[PDB]
Amino acid sequence: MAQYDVAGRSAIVTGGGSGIGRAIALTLAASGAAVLVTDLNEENANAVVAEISAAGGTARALAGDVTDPAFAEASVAAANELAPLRIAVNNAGIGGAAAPVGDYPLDSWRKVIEVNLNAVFYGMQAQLDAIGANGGGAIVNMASILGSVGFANYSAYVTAKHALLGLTQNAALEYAGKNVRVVAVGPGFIRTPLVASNMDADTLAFLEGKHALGRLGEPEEVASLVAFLASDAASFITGSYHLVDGGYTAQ
Amino acid sequence: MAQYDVAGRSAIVTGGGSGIGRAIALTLAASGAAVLVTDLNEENANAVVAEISAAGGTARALAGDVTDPAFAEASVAAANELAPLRIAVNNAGIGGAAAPVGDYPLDSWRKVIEVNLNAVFYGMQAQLDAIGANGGGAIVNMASILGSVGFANYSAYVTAKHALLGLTQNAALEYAGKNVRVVAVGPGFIRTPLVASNMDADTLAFLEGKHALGRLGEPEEVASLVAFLASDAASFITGSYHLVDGGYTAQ
Amino acid sequence: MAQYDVAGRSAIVTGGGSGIGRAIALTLAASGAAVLVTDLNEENANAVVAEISAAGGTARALAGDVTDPAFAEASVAAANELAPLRIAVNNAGIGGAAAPVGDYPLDSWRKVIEVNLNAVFYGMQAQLDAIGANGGGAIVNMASILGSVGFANYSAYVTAKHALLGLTQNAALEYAGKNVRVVAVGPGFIRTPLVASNMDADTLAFLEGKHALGRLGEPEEVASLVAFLASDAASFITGSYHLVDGGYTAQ
Amino acid sequence: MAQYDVAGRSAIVTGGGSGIGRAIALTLAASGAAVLVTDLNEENANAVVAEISAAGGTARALAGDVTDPAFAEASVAAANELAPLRIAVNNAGIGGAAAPVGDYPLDSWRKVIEVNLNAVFYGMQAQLDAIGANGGGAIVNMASILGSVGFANYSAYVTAKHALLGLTQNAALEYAGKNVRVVAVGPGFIRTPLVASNMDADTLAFLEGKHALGRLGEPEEVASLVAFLASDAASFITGSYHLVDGGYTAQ
Ligand SMILES: [Mg+2]
Ligand SMILES: [Mg+2]
Ligand SMILES: [Mg+2]
Ligand SMILES: [Mg+2]
Ligand SMILES: [Mg+2]
Ligand SMILES: [Mg+2]
Ligand SMILES: [Mg+2]
Ligand SMILES: [Mg+2]
Ligand SMILES: [Mg+2]
Ligand SMILES: [Mg+2]
Repeated sequence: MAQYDVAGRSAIVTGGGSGIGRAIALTLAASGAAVLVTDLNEENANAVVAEISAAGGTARALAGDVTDPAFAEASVAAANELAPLRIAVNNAGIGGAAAPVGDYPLDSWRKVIEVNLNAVFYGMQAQLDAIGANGGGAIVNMASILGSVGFANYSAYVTAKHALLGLTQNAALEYAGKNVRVVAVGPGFIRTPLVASNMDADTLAFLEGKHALGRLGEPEEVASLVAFLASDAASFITGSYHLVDGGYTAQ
Repeated sequence: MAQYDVAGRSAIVTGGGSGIGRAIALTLAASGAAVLVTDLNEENANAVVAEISAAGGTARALAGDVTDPAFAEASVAAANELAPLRIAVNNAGIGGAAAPVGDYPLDSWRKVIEVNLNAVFYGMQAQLDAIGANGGGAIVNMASILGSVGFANYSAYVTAKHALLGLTQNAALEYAGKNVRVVAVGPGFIRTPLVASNMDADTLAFLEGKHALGRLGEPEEVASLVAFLASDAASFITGSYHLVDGGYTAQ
Repeated sequence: MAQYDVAGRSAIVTGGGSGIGRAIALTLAASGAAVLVTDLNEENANAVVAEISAAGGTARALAGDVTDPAFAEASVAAANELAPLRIAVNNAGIGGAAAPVGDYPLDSWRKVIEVNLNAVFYGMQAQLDAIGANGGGAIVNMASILGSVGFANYSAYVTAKHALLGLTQNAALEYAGKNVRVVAVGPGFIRTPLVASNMDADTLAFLEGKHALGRLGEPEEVASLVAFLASDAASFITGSYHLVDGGYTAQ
Repeated sequence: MAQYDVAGRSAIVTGGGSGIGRAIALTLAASGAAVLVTDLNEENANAVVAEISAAGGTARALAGDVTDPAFAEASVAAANELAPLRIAVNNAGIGGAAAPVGDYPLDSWRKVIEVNLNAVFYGMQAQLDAIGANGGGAIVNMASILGSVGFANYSAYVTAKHALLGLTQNAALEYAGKNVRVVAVGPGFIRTPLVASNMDADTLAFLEGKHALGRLGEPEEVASLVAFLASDAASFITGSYHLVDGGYTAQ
């Protein structure tokens, strides 16, 4: 029955070709937003767009690299051709190398910062004024539970996700006058294709034990919160961080 | 267009006869939940129930005092007669006397703790097992931005609202195994009947200036978040505190 | 070598007859504060005062019950007879019954709220103006890591400790103009006499595993932070919550 | 009277030639740590070292650029020649351009991230194992109140300071086994040489009004907390963020 007040506008979803991004794109499009699915992986972005269109929705794909500042602008222009851009979801991300801080490779550190932080910033530089010019709207940045707590051996990821909370607060303060809301979502561990394809059973049980609900989350359980926060029903929600974590951070 | 996945169940809304509670009740009932509106003020609870019924929804009123532990049980029993209780919103609250900590009257301190904290606890003692017995669901506790920051001269209120975050975390951890989610919502300052009836213009401008959006929130902007968190779409959200504050706490 | 800038004044330490309170009292007195040790247990308060005096320090005991608002005033008067009261540490507390929220006995809930929250408030009502009248100073409220996260079956304790963060924020805002700083300390699990006397080995290993340092904290490791925050070196620290938790809340 | 348990070891203080860094260096050296003052400005680093030596302390200067990963290693080697490195304070930082997110120059964004975040990481890569090899110790990262709240037009700074909280949490979790504590300090606005030399009176009054104490902080009020957290008295404090903000974040 869930329906989101997101129609009459376009939405960018970065990393939209799989997992959480796919779920976000499907959920927004099923409630009437015209979705621009961007992803580095063209096959995946095209597949999600085909699912949306087959279900009666409106979407277009644009394959490219969010670490190129020009791609952020190309994404905004493409979305505006569908309908006025009023939602952007900065979701693309990478996990990085597993290594303690002292041993973390410099190129992996810089790569994780570049994708998980700087590409969000590049996206927002294109998105903020564009959404303001369309009467306001919402930017949802995909942080993590690791935007507020740590997790050994993934310091670059944790650091970048913490950084996003501040970028979110600042843009919220600066663009409130144009009615551009900016929020961050913090998922716990989610069962996506990487998890069910590569995670060993001992690892899974260990992670499940850290969530009070005793399971990993599902992509659709993140997408619902994103779609809500992107919608007109969330019109007084800005600057804030919203956990969807099964109780992970409550202990 | 917003619709919440809350049908096929009953919902208790305490303090449901006016303001935020009224909006919560209307929003839940418009998406199909059978709502038990409780309030100390019988006229107000009956009026909201009449609005719900006139709009095609299902509701019943129960007037009484949430500081009586027996009223929490009477509320659960009455809701279960409508449909299985799977949502409870502990929203009733009072502001207390305006006085600094050192001068706060003992009877006003105790009264604010009793209504804003202990009555939530009494409600949860009835609600948690009852919702567990109906296959799980959600309890939404109405904290405030004053559950995480202070506000001079309202220490009893601030203290009680901070307390609710811990009660929420603990019940979330303890009842996750029964799939009873427990969350807290933190509204900024909201334009309800008390605000538009008694607040002077200088006070209003001062409070508006503390929210990045430059206005107070509206009751429906709180109710939407509550209804979302109470719904099946929020199935991985538990233990957490969710601000609807116009940017108040982002600076 | 640690020395705290706390001389030329008196300090109240509630619950000062054992464990963390004892360590706080000893540390403050060793740096020259005149300490009023209060405790419900007269034997214990007298023993700590004797230790202080034997080590060359200045202290007096007052046995009584912090849940009596008059005892807060008697404590302030007794401290002022030693030297001007400029430090108060509200440390007395109880753990409560172990039971989930839904089963928590009403009398145990109310008792934990009364000691761990309301007695802190009663203390502050006496302390705030008195410290202001002596040129300012500091109140240190003893919260816990359970002021910011939960712990199953101890909801009354968690709730009261969360409440203290708000009471601390509010008094800090209200009494900053009189230069009365108010802060909260959040210890992780600490090895006190209750822990080494009654905690089973399996429980201990479980708790140790939740702290990154792999051990419980020691009372002197809490007392040092309290003494620092109570001192003139902490003159710009007010309103804030300071963890001494071995990394417990960083994951 | 304040004395810190920091002798018998060396300490790196980056950005140690002025302001907060100068105060940190002076305070650590006055309690017996052998301090390596690093700064991009050689004149300033030499001046602080001369002050330390004239007061009877032990210090050496090393001028260079913390954004060069090799300088982090040169700093560790130089400190170890004085005494075993067991304290590192990553304090160097820049404010960045004043501009909203959408207009922030790419080169200024990258520069602020490089100094305020990545150079802290480069420092920690040298410091963590070195301190572990000397029996453990402490790294204090200089965040801000802007590690937890925003401030319009300084998004790069806010973002980098938020990032530091996560880097701090992660290193704390990963190096706890070697007894290397890692913490973050969050000063409010502080009256340093930049403030008293360039800040206009209207700006000052505006900032003072945001702190409950009604004034900006002094460098020595930050240095005391840093020195405490760097000391053996802080042996159970790791992973955590400690505000010295005059009440700024308590509202
Ligand atoms: Mg294409
Ligand atoms: Mg190694
Ligand atoms: Mg945790
Ligand atoms: Mg009736
Ligand atoms: Mg008065
Ligand atoms: Mg604030
Ligand atoms: Mg006696
Ligand atoms: Mg039972
Ligand atoms: Mg030189
Ligand atoms: Mg412009």
